[PDB]
Amino acid sequence: QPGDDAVASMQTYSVAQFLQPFTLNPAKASSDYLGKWVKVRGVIVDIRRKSGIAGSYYFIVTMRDEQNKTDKRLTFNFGSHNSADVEALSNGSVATIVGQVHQVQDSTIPTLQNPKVVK
Repeated sequence: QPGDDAVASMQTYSVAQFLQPFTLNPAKASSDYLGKWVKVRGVIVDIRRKSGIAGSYYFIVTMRDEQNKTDKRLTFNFGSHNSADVEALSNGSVATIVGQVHQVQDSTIPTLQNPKVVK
């Protein structure tokens, strides 16, 4: 996972910007981004705790473009160990979250993994 100074050093994408390549070809985009970390800024529109498999639970955080420059939403999957970050977000509030691209299947939009709320 990237630490604070590595995070401050990354470019901030809008949701529209990060999703643009996936809109063109998600197979290609998923392959180009595989394993990479992105820092995406947007408005949180849903936060939800979910029942996991094998005793676990996790959270899905959904984000829309800050200026509605796309209607597509980006989701992030936070494990139970990062409930502090999830509990500090707010629906309707702008946030910036760093997350990792894992393989995108059965979908055209990635669900960012191992996320970290920046601000």
